[PDB]
Amino acid sequence: GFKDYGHDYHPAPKTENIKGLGDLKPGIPKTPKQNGGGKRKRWTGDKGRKIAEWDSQHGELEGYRASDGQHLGSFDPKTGNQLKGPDPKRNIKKYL
Amino acid sequence: GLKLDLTWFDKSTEDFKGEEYSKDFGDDGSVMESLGVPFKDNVNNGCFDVIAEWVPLLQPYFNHQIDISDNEYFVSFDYRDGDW
Ligand SMILES: [Ca+2]
Ligand SMILES: [Ca+2]
Ligand SMILES: [Ca+2]
Ligand SMILES: [Cl-]
Repeated sequence: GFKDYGHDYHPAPKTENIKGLGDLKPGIPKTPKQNGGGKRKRWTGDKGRKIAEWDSQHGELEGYRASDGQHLGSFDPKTGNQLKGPDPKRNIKKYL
Repeated sequence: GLKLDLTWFDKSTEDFKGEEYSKDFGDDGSVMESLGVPFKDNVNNGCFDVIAEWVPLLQPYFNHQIDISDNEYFVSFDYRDGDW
């Protein structure tokens, strides 16, 4: 019963409160989930050269390079700190 | 409690045009119920394409006049505890 579902995953920051990553703007969400119909909340920054997406299991922003989709690692929306480094296996090229 | 996070983008360019949250619905999940979106794995987890048959079911909760002819609209179902 509901509101247990609420606590299932980490709620996403509001666009205004994403600190220390530059000015941000929502971008059309394209990255699909497997167990859902949800596409991942997406923001862009640095004039659209950087992409952040919400990882609601981990509670962290995953960052990427728009030109080729490269993973930049993960970031903490409250402070903008890098929490994990770039993982060269990972990218979003197929969902740009 | 529960807020619908509505977001929309220009059809031609894909540029961001606007974001608006609904008022809080507390623990009443029946708005989701009426869109046929199961609670499971969908609360706090992804945006959903706002299709034509969803417009009349959402328009009440928003100031923005939703024009699916002009823009791509997405809703996501966000949950935090209390007034947020
Ligand atoms: Ca996405
Ligand atoms: Ca992760
Ligand atoms: Ca028109
Ligand atoms: Cl409001």
